[PDB]
Amino acid sequence: MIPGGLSEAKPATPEIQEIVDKVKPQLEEKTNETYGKLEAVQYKTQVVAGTNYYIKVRAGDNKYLHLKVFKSLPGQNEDLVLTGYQVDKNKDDELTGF
Repeated sequence: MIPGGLSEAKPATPEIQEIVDKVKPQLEEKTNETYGKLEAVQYKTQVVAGTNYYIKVRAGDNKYLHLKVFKSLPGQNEDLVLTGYQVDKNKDDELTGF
């Protein structure tokens, strides 16, 4: 019940994956897997009241991180928010829909 924001979401963007090389400069080259799972995993986009963002970051087939970028602004305009955020180490691991 917690996929990578399927439906509206892409496979690690050139932007989202940059987040994996910024705050995750270890989780991005740690798993050092022999595939393409060393970067962002995907980012789904859905409004809410500012524009919610589901940044599921990829850390390899064994490690995996996650985030939810949110530009909070439900009319009252109160800075942003990030109900999502996680490191890796088979912790935030979780099946995905896309």
